[PDB]
Amino acid sequence: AVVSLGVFALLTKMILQTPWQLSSVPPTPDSITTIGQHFFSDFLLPFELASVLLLMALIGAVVLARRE
Amino acid sequence: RITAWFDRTFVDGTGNAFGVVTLLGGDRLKYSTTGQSQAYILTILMGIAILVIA
Amino acid sequence: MLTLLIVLPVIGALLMPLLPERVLRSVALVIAGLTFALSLWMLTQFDVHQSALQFTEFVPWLLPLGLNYSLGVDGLSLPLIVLGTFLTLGVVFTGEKTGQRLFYALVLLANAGITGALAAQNLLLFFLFYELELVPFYLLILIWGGQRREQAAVKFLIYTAVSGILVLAAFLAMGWLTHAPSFDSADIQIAGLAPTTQGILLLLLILGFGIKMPLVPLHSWLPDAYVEASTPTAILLGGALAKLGAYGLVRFALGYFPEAWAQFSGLLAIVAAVGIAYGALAAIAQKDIKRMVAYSSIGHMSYVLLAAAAHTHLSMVGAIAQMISHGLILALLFYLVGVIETKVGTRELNVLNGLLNPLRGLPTTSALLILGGMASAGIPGLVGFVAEFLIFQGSYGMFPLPTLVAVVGTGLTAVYFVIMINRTCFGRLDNRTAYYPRVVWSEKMPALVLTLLIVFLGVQPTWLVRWSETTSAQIVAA
Amino acid sequence: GTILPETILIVTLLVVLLADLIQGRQADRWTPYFAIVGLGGAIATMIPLWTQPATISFFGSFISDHLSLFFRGLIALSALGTILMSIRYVEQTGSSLGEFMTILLTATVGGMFIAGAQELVFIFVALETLSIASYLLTGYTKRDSRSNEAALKYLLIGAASSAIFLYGSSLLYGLSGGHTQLPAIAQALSSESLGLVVALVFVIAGISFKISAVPFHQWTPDVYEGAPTPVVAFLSVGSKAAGFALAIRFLTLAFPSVTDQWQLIFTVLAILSMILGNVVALAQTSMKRMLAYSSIGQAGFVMIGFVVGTEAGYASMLFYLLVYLFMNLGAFTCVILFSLRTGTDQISEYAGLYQKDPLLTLGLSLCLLSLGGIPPLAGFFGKIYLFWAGWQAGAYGLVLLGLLTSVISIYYYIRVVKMMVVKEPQEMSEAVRNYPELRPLQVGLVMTVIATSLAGILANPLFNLVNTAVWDVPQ
Amino acid sequence: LVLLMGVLAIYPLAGSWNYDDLAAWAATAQVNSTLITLICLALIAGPMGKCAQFPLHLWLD
Ligand SMILES: CCCCCCCCCCCCCCCC(=O)OC[C@H](CO[C@@H]1O[C@H](CS(=O)(=O)O)[C@@H](O)[C@H](O)[C@H]1O)OC(=O)CCCCCCCCCCCCCCC
Ligand SMILES: CCCCCCCCCCCCCCCC(=O)OC[C@H](CO[C@@H]1O[C@H](CS(=O)(=O)O)[C@@H](O)[C@H](O)[C@H]1O)OC(=O)CCCCCCCCCCCCCCC
Ligand SMILES: CCCCCCCCCCCCCCCCCC(=O)O[C@@H](COC(=O)CCCCCCCCCCCCCCC)COP(=O)(O)OC[C@H](O)CO
Repeated sequence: AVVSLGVFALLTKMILQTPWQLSSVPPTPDSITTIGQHFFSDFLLPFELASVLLLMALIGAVVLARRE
Repeated sequence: RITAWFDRTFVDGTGNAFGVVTLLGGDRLKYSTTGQSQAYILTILMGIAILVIA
Repeated sequence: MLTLLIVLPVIGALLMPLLPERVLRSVALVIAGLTFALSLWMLTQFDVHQSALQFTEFVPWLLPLGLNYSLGVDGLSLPLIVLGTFLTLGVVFTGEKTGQRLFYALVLLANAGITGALAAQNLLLFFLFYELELVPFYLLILIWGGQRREQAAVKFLIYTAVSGILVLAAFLAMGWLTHAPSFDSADIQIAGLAPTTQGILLLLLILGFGIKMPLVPLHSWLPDAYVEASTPTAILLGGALAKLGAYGLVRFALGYFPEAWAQFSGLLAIVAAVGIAYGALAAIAQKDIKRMVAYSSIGHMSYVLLAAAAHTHLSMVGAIAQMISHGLILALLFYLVGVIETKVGTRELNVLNGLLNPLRGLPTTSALLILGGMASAGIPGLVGFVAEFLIFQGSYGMFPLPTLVAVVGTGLTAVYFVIMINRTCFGRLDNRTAYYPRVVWSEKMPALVLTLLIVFLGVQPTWLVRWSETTSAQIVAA
Repeated sequence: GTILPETILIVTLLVVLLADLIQGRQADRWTPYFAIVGLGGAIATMIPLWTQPATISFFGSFISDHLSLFFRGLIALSALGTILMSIRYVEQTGSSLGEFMTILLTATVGGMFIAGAQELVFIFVALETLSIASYLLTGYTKRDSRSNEAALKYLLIGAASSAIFLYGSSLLYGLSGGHTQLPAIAQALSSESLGLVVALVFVIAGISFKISAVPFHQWTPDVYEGAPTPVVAFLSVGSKAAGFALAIRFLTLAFPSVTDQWQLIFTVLAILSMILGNVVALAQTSMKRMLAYSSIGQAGFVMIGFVVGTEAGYASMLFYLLVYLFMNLGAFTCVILFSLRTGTDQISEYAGLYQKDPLLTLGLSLCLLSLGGIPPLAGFFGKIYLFWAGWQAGAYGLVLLGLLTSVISIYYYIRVVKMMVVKEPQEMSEAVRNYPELRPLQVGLVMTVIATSLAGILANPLFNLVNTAVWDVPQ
Repeated sequence: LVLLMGVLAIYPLAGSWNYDDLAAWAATAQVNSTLITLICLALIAGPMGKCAQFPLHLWLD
């Protein structure tokens, strides 16, 4: 309880103190086509490695929860 | 009979105490690994909010 | 040339595995004798009046660490190497009759480390060979030994490990406070800096080498590790490591801080006098023989500190002679006490008795014991008197009271050695506990050779001194 | 774009599939090879792009400089050494070997990717790829309750550590406008604020979990006892390699070195690691737990390489991290070889091994002494370079603590050699009194033991390598 | 052994020990009174014990 309250107070002070850069320009409405552009231009390594992540997770979970 | 006794008690002992202490400091500090994962997460959370203070 | 002295024991150690037993013992003898003979040949070609390094070898090894493989032998260093190789030959000759494959390996590795550490003109390389000496002696104390091996061995280990620390802590420091690369000695390593720091470095070197030498309050591993060690282990350990420590102290702490040594001399003389008196008075009270001999080792090593506390050209020839004399005498005494403990089966001073009568009671190891005990004390005709008198004559022009205290310490040494000889050689044999086994001919050869060398170097002492006469001049007169 | 730096990873990736499909068809397979061959090909693929090209970036999302190649080869070699040990170990257990090597190779791929990654998203993805496979490997032997409790404990600690690291990453993305890149964040925020300090500490909380810096250490003593021993061998060499690689690539390049409060934080963690991991290791009864606390201590040693970063502390850190591979793979191979034969037990059961099996003793004592820092051996020069790189910078106290802890470590490292050699036929343990009398295990043991004894004096060839790797760290 | 202390402190004063250099030295000597008092007391105590004199006389009995 005390560590949670202290960490929350610390984070709240950090959030209320730092001067974020608001950059007042309206966002984009077509937010899915942009995510589609970032999967294969910028975030290609993570998009490709998430497949192997899912495969290894499936393998290991079937092995751990198997019945024998 | 004094000197030998001194050597057998004060000098030798003074050289052994260190060792003995270093044994105790290990025998009664293993209990910091309490075996409770929630305690480990408490120590990880005490790491933060303290280095953040220092 | 020195590379041979360092590599041949290493080769024998690496060759002790994968070798058949008969060949195991024969080849150990061969390697030890070869290294020894090479040492003697080097000693003959050591042509003197040089005042510089000889047999030097320089190879660049580990540039990002300094650590150039840079050997080189001087007048202070070569007699110690010959001593180490002689003791190694003897220890291999009277090796253990159990697990005798990991013995010759470790003994040869220990000799390699000693010979390297002596003939190394590189600080970090010296420390390499020092901490190389650290562990195999732990293994020797641990496998072969007495009831209380483990404790004893552990003690030695740590008091040597800590030693390394201090030495290393005082090399790195004094290797960087002078912004010098290439830690190798007799080189860019030039102190030339402000006081209050030379003091700290000198104290670090004193406490790192005085703990192995050993000095007065840092000695508390010596009685435990000499008594719980078999006789070859005791001989090798005593000679080799004690001389390594003393050599380190003399060489480094006198060739690097001659301004701080001249200021700490006043305290080191009193510390050495207290050490001699302390060793003697603590030996007088002991009722086990090996303990008396260990405190003998402490007392005889404090003479080197008293000698070095005075910068006299004479008091350093005397220091080297005392190192050699203590090596020979401690080897003889440990060998004789090991023989006695083996044949009699007990080592106390209240059940040993009458070991000097002809037929039933061990008389040529007792005669040698009386001759080694009187050599240890100050008795002319033997080596100990020559060494101690050189030290005394060199140390009286300086502080005269610590020299007088050292003379009193020699008297007390005579006291407790007479105690041991009376309760060991004189008296009558107990006629239920007698029937000691016989002593075979090639089992009292090492004692009978050490005795001949001791009685020779005491009546014709030039052959003890003619090697370190100009080197000591180069050491102190600089 | 410039997918050449990936022909080292994709090779291993292909193996992950091929050593998997073969387990789908065959189920009694020889996949231990063509997995050693896969890692060998992945390592041999680094020679063409170690010196021939300059430093290249995938899309800003990955970099293939010499430091990246160093850490990638390090993790691949750790996996190669672990595959050898785990053949007769998990086969002796009633479990499969292909479904284990796929997980091990995926953990390897994650560790190799996290080395050269320089973007928030990809860093997170590589770290989590490592962590999930680590959990799965820890809980592999699902018959033993210790393995299951260790996997649960490790998962609950690692997932919380990853949540903290992710909070730090989100803060770091928000402070510097956008810029998920690492080098584009240093250019954006170049001033200490409260947000930057909080992000720094929250990243440290997830780094120190990987590199086992106390107080983020309390899982290794409970995971090393639980996990299968070859998993522990890969976990003490490869996981620390990935953690230190990520720490160098993150702290130096992302957190603007103007905010070098992490040097203070890591001084604290290194002092605490040296003090704890060596004092508590001194009172242990099992070999795996002793090696866990030893590993904490050695991480504390390494953490005085990049806490005084001076292009010689980085080289000292990398050299010790390279030697640590040979030391620990060889110290775990002998532990596996002993627990396989009859023992399956703790330190007290080692008493009297010199009579029955001398090769295992000569192989384990060498590695324990190397870990202790005994002259000529791989560990002595590693520690001497660590300590001189610490004096040459100004950290007297850190090095003077490292030396005392090195003595404390010599004590409990030689306490095992005690049992292995001292005993006479009456003091053999009950596990040696009936000691009986697997080729890859021996051919890995011999190799790591001959490497830990020769990479100390033949150290000059692998000092130029470390130096050309260190040339890439910013300062 | 106290004779050794005496013979040890007669060298800086006489530069030799030959019973003739000592004779010449003692002929023309003007050094401190207590110093020669002490060194000659040591030179006495040597033969004092060697010749079985009080108090070092029980050894003869
Ligand atoms: C203080 C001065 C020291 C100088 C003395 C020099 C040491 C003696 C030299 C020996 C020469 C080598 C051969 C010795 C072995 C041998 O032949 O047979 C061994 C047998 C001994 O008995 C044997 O003893 C053997 C056990 S042991 O050898 O005695 O250890 C065993 O074989 C069996 O018991 C038994 O027959 O004969 C002896 O050696 C005893 C005679 C030799 C010892 C003499 C000592 C008596 C004098 C001591 C004081 C001298 C005073 C004069 C001025 C100093
Ligand atoms: C100033 C520096 C230079 C000066 C020299 C240094 C001072 C030396 C003085 C000698 C001191 C005696 C040593 C102590 C012995 C001991 O520990 O126990 C006492 C021993 C018994 O020890 C026992 O000896 C036993 C063996 S044995 O059978 O006795 O031999 C043994 O079993 C037992 O354990 C052991 O306790 O018995 C003795 O006292 C014998 C000693 C006889 C010495 C004669 C005196 C010599 C000095 C002349 C004095 C002149 C002045 C007198 C007053 C006017
Ligand atoms: C200032 C007083 C001077 C008087 C003389 C004292 C000078 C002594 C110098 C200290 C040398 C260190 C001695 C370490 C003692 C080791 C002996 C020992 O017994 O080892 C024990 C354990 O050893 C250790 O734990 C290793 C840790 C020792 C570390 C000691 C370092 C001391 C160095 C002091 C430096 C302080 C820093 C000051 C800097 C400003 C085991 O004890 P035991 O009874 O169990 O033995 C049997 C064995 O256990 C069975 O196998």
